[PDB]
Amino acid sequence: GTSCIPGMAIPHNPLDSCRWYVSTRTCGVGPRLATQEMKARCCRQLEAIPAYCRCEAVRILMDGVVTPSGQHEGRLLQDLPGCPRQVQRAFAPKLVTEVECNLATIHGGPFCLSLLG
Repeated sequence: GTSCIPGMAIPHNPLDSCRWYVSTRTCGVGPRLATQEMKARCCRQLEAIPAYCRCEAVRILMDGVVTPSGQHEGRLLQDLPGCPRQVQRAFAPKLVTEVECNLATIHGGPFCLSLLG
């Protein structure tokens, strides 16, 4: 509804596909899939989500959240060999920028103001 909460407004474990893409584009660390195929999927998920939830969905990817059912989901941006989470955290909020997914948000444009990174 008017609430960006994991359930409907925001899927369960949002932008899961953005976890492996944020590590490759951020630190150069590649898992198994090619950056473009990774970036296509990732951005596909951020699009599905409505304008006003996008920035929140990204924050959840980085830092996390507790579902109203007491269960927690998020904070996928965890350290990796050669890819500290602070590098990932720094890039993540850019997933909505023009150079990147170029998607409007709560603020009204392809940029997140209230996101840590």
